[PDB]
Amino acid sequence: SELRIILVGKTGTGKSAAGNSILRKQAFESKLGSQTLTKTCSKSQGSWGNREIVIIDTPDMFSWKDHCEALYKEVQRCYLLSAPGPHVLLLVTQLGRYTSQDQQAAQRVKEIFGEDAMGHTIVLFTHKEDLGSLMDYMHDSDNKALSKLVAACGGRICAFNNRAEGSNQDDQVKELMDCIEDLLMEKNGDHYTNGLYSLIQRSKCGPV
Ligand SMILES: Nc1nc2c(ncn2[C@@H]2O[C@H](COP(=O)(O)OP(=O)(O)OP(=O)(O)O)[C@@H](O)[C@H]2O)c(=O)[nH]1
Ligand SMILES: [Mg+2]
Repeated sequence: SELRIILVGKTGTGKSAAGNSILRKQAFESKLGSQTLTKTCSKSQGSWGNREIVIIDTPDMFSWKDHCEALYKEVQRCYLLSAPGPHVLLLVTQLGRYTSQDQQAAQRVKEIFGEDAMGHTIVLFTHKEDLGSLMDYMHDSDNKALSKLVAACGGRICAFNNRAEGSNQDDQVKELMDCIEDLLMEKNGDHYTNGLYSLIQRSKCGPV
């Protein structure tokens, strides 16, 4: 009954904060500061409905240049923590701040997870409070790069205010879970997979 989610995207967009919003607890270190905080992948979990939500937070692996002390190692850690594959890649972006570095992050997502990764990706917009409606912003946006990203993700978008509490927090998480359910329906309940994921899964069952 696991539902596995990997938080991906540019550094500082509110990845760790989003994981915290979803799990409704302080699972991942998140705070104000100009430098990158998350330096290693982390895993946490919680229940929602009748599924165990499993979330993998990520360091700055999606930057164009290597900004990791051990990039290859952290990618491997990400794979091992999410095996046999994520149900969702949550591509975290800050609303009104989709830059070339965000475009780079999306390319790095495809490099690390495969050219088909976008098919299991949902675009999460953080800083929702900075808005009208999310749909209205999208239509009014002349950010062509962002429109391409959203189209590549089949129009699957959701907005969070990571500082949301109580009922507001609930509603936004409900919205995300609705998005996830719709994606899972489209994919016949399957998680994302690729050759490295299947290789890990086979290795784990051991020599015969
Ligand atoms: N107001 C507001 N602040 C946010 C939102 N999302 C994240 N933040 C803040 O932005 C700061 C950075 O958040 P993080 O959770 O560390 O973001 P991150 O993407 O994990 O950052 P790195 O691990 O450094 O790459 C924190 O102070 C958060 O409280 C949001 O939706 N609204
Ligand atoms: Mg973080």
